[PDB]
Amino acid sequence: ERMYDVTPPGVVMGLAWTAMGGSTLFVETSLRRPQDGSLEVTGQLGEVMKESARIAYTFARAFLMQHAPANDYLVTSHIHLHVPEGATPKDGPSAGCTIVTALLSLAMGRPVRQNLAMTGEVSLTGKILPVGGIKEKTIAAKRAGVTCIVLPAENKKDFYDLAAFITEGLEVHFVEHYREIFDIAFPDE
Repeated sequence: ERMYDVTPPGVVMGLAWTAMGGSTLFVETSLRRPQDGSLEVTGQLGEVMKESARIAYTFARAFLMQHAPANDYLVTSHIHLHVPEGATPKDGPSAGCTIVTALLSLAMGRPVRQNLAMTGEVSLTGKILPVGGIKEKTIAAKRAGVTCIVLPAENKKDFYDLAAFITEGLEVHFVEHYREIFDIAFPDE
């Protein structure tokens, strides 16, 4: 199956691939000090992925300054973000939306929708950009029991290049901006 059967606040399921195939990953976040905040990052992340964490971090604060200006959690807290397993090298920008979601989930004290997974690059203003490995990611999500998958709008052709027996029985959302992801990940906000 997968590392988390049920995700608590601050944990979001993302997807990855290599030449060997696709996999699921979980972005984890946590306070490292009790309540000018900071973000510490671990998980053998490559340079491009570390930058995406910085972009996601800035965007998550801006997004929270709007959706809930009274919530200074991300602006003041000292947070640690991790992507297990600890020894596996990871890179690329396709977990940006995953990281935004983990940070907002932690700052609101609200888990995301269960059996949900996502992949997509996020820009500084929250645009969702296309990524690679749609086939492998989709197959790995299915195998892990994911019932709701979130993909960049520009990966739509990639998704429907797949045979119907792969994609049927999958609730899929194609998104252009992170706000759409927020409404799917957090339906009761």
